[PDB]
Amino acid sequence: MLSERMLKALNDQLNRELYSAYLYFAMAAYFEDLGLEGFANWMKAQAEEEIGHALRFYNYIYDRNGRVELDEIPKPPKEWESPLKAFEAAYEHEKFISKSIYELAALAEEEKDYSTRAFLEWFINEQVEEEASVKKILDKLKFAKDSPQILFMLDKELSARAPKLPG
Amino acid sequence: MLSERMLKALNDQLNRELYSAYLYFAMAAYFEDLGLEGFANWMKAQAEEEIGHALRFYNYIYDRNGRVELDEIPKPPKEWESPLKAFEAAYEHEKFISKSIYELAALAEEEKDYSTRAFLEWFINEQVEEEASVKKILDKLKFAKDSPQILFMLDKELSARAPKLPG
Amino acid sequence: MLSERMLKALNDQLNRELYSAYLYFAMAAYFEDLGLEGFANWMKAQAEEEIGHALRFYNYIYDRNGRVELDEIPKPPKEWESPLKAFEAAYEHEKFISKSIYELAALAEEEKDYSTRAFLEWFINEQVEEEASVKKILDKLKFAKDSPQILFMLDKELSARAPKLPG
Amino acid sequence: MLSERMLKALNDQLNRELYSAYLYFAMAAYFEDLGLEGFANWMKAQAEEEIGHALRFYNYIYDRNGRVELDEIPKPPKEWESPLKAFEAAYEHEKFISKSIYELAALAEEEKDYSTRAFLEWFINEQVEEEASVKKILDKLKFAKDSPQILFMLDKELSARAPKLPG
Amino acid sequence: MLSERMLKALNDQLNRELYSAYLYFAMAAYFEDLGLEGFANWMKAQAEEEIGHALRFYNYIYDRNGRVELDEIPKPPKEWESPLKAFEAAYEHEKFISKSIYELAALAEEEKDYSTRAFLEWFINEQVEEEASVKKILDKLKFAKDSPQILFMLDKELSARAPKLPG
Amino acid sequence: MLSERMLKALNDQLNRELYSAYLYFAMAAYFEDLGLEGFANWMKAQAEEEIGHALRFYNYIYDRNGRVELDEIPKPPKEWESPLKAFEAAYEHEKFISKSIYELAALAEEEKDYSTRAFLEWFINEQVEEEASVKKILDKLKFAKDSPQILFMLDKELSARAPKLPG
Ligand SMILES: [Fe+3]
Ligand SMILES: [Fe+3]
Ligand SMILES: [Fe+3]
Ligand SMILES: [Fe+3]
Ligand SMILES: [Fe+3]
Ligand SMILES: [Fe+3]
Ligand SMILES: [Zn+2]
Ligand SMILES: [Zn+2]
Ligand SMILES: [Zn+2]
Ligand SMILES: [Zn+2]
Ligand SMILES: [Zn+2]
Ligand SMILES: [Zn+2]
Ligand SMILES: [Zn+2]
Ligand SMILES: [Zn+2]
Ligand SMILES: [Zn+2]
Ligand SMILES: [Zn+2]
Ligand SMILES: [Zn+2]
Ligand SMILES: [Zn+2]
Repeated sequence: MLSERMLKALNDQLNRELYSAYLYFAMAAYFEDLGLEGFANWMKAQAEEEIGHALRFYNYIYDRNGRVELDEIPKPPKEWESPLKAFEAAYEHEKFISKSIYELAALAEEEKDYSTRAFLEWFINEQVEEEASVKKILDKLKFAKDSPQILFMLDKELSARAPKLPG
Repeated sequence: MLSERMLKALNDQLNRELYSAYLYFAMAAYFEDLGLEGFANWMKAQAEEEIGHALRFYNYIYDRNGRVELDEIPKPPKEWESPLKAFEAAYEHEKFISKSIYELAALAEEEKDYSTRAFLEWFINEQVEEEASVKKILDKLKFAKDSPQILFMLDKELSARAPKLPG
Repeated sequence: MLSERMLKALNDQLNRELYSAYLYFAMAAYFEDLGLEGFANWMKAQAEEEIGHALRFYNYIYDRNGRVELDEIPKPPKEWESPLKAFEAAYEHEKFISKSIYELAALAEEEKDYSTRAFLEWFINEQVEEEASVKKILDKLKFAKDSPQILFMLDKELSARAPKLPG
Repeated sequence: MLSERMLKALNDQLNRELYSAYLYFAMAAYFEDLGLEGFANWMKAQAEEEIGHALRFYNYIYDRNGRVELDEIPKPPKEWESPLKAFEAAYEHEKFISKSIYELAALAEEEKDYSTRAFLEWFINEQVEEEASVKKILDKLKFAKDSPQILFMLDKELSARAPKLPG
Repeated sequence: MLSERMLKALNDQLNRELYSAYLYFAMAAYFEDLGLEGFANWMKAQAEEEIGHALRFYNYIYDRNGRVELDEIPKPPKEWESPLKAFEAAYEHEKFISKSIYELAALAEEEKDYSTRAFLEWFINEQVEEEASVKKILDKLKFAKDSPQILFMLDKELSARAPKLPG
Repeated sequence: MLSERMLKALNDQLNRELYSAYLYFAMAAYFEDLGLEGFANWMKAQAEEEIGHALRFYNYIYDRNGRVELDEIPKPPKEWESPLKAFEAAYEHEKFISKSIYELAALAEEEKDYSTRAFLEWFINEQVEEEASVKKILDKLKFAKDSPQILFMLDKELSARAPKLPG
């Protein structure tokens, strides 16, 4: 009841979700280097979120009697020219995630796989939130061009989102 | 501060920690496919603990004015002949991770880098617990040779260890 | 990420929701004039619900990086031959809102805009409830054809539903 | 609002759902005879759930202004070869139900009936869970093969899911 | 310990009880269609109660080390000429179950099966209540011949009895 | 108790207040697009306040045995040159609502309509407040001519005022 193609598509997205976690952990390291602790914790918190998304693929796969197969998680970028560029890369990446979700949806429909299509709805909706939440901070960063002081207030704002795990 | 050498080593161990998380996750998938849910959650909680180890390194690197750099995380193995052998693999893996920390401690000593050596004390003590805790379940698995009854009983026992993340 | 046609379809529906609100408000004034406070309050409530529905479109548009544009809200009918007929109007209107949601859904499907189709799923479900609730009352007003004592009893039953805004 | 065909199909499913209630009640009786109270209760609980599923259909039909019509509910099988074969037949049954939901979902997509399709989503997702929890127990049963000890421990484990009605 | 004939006659009644539920379920549909939610909900609660009667037999059968066997459940009528007539049908049905119970108690007496006669005492008392409670609504319904207003008010009263299951 | 003149004047102001709501809603959209979420929520809060003003007129018309008649609501402006320009437009709207109210005061005194004039005393006092609260912010925006720093700190202050209804 998972086709061979579907299963592979699902394990691929699971791998994509794990890669996103690593990308954000990477940006976390990057902002930590800048001394933007607030940004760093925001990004660690976003990594954990992505781990969560992978678990959803992981559970659905097992629920349909599939087998999960873990793949390498690529080396994420080390650096960005700026917090702005880093968020632009996050936004570009979220768009990439979405695109792959639509393709999975398109695949489920093409296979008349109602179950998988339906499981994907959650992701279609989540990605809307994901894209908006990155874009919002991205635009705020545009708005703070030659302004250290704003970057600092944004940092302080963003420190409100802390990773759950270190506890 | 940190020599260039010391920092490559810390970074490299950091990625070993991340690799273990991933290894344990793979073991989790393996047990899950076997319908051993208790084993699977124990492995996921282990996975999480490894992320915590990574983060200790991450934090120490930054305290010392260093820069985390994150490498690819190689595809773990997908499969094992048996619950027992999975745990034999885990026990070997912790043994290896303990050899890594010895190596790193020795490097610290050679460099007269007291701080890193001090930092590593925590891991020398942690690894004693890690190895011991893996050994306990391994022996129980040896004890359960050809007795599904006991395997079932062990699955339940280990279901008392849960990943904090899902909620 | 919203097509120019879609943003238009969405802004239009938003507007349609505000006009629903205004119509129900007109119906409140009608009942208020008949001294049927229970009906009048019920409509003030529905009016608020509809504003809510509009706000949902507004939020979604901004989330997908869109721009809401507000249009004129047309003058609603002042008067109805009777309670029953007013509810006959309200029902038909709900059916018109329903068909315009279905056309948006179909548009989203034509365009392969999965986000927008997933968002419309909420309104598809909502309208099922909306029609069923106007129909239930419509039907009791049929059953009270020339029997004021029942009209009086319904009015009291519907005062159960309060508009939230006055306090 | 409901095509004559859609209604026939919805009522058809409603009846499938009661038959499921009844089939699980047959199995409950079967397990009670074997002296397996845990299994038996699990099934009574499942029977209740299926009645819940029929009510989901009843309510949707009335929201949509159609008319429920009840049919005869066939005699279920009295007996199975073993706990395992009984759970295999439940698994096959759940598969047959899932296929009924899909065919219905298809019918709705063909009729451009967006309200009925949206209604059915709940069941699409529900069936995933349904098939999954039968499977999980069906494997627990395969893994018992020649072991009263384990079937006993399973019976106890399942006794934790109790039917509500008795209260 | 139960005679073949007794065992059939108990299982026979089990099936008669389940049919009751099924019949009350039809009436609930019937009322529901008419717009009378109170009467509908009353009938579902009644249906729910009849399932409890089936169960009492079921448990008694296994208590006596017998084996329940479930038979087809006939299609109930779809419609009645009026709520009163539906109530007349329910009254006539409860009168039917009672006789069934008297006949059952008689056979137990003839066969000198004290235990089953003892078990049936509960039903003899229950039917008095069953029959009385239906008659009472039946009469209130006679009292309301050509009066909608009372059908309304009655409906409201009945609504106070709610089926447990949906919760 | 109301002159055909008064009834018209009041219905007119009713309609003016409703257009006010819409004007501020439009402005909320303008700010939302700027990514100024505080400003946008403040404008929604102001929007709901205007609907309140609307209701006040409504209730009063009905207390004097009048009949409310709703008019079309004109399309408001889509945009402004700047946050400052938008508040200059807002202020200048409040002055126009003020003048409108003063004219009703005069109209009601012109025909010795004591009740309506005393009713209006609430609005004369409310408008003093409305204008001061818009002026306060308008000035604050002047004082921050070219200063994203300050425009950002302001946005944060105004976020403390939230629309009530979402809920
Ligand atoms: Fe998210
Ligand atoms: Fe440990
Ligand atoms: Fe609603
Ligand atoms: Fe379920
Ligand atoms: Fe009773
Ligand atoms: Fe004010
Ligand atoms: Zn994700
Ligand atoms: Zn994401
Ligand atoms: Zn470790
Ligand atoms: Zn370890
Ligand atoms: Zn609406
Ligand atoms: Zn509506
Ligand atoms: Zn079902
Ligand atoms: Zn089911
Ligand atoms: Zn009974
Ligand atoms: Zn009865
Ligand atoms: Zn005002
Ligand atoms: Zn104002």
